[PDB]
Amino acid sequence: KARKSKCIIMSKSIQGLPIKWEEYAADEVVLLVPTSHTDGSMKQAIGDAFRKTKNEHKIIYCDSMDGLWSCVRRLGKFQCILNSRDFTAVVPEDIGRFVKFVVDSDVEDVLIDTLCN
Amino acid sequence: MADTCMSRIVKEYKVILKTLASDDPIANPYRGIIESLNPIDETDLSKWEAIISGPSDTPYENHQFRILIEVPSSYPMNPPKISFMQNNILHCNVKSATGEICLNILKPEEWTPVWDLLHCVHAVWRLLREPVCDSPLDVDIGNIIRCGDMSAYQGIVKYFLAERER
Repeated sequence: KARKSKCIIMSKSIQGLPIKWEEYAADEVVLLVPTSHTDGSMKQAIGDAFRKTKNEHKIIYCDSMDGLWSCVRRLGKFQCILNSRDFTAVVPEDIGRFVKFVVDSDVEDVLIDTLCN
Repeated sequence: MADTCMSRIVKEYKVILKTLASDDPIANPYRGIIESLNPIDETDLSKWEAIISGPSDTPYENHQFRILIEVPSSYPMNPPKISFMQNNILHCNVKSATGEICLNILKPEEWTPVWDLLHCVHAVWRLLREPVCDSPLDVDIGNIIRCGDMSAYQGIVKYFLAERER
């Protein structure tokens, strides 16, 4: 039944996961792309899958980490998923006041599991 | 007053209807800016509502906002109290959850009894073009623009507005 609202920080490793994004594009998800730490623009297929159901507004490009963590704060989604290994503290000490459930994982099973519920 | 407030506001009511009834941009400088401005219930000219459109070239483009206007019984000696609806916009100078607005021309020091509702609603619109994120009601939206992250600023606002139509 009920998937939880999600804030997903789309660094390289997360963009690389084998996820059928058409399936979650409709849900209450937000994709925060750190242009600072991505070598350019986000993968085509991903943008194409949100675009196909007009959920393109759920992809947000962030020119800075501070700016990105300000977005996480303001949106307040239940989960926050990231892999802090694409950035090396990474997660501001603050984040647990605005967010219920942080997953910071390196492991493919864990990231896929929480995104797909 | 409750006398001179009421006559002032009835003058304004006429000017407003005459102004907004036109699609000619000399009589109506507010075309596509202020869509409508009227008192919520005509027996009570102390409460008004307005609809504005987001200024062009901002992330408020192509969306409307409803604004509430309370005229105190001491108008036009004191400014109206103006706010957005709760959870209806995200702006440095708006406390989103209450709709409270920080607008300078509404402050004791700066207010002139010469300014009217039209000038107050226009100034609110002007605020969506020109934020003052240095003393912010919304400190997270303030922190974005104070870090120049324009991609995050336009994305979050568009995210918010699109998701509000849903």
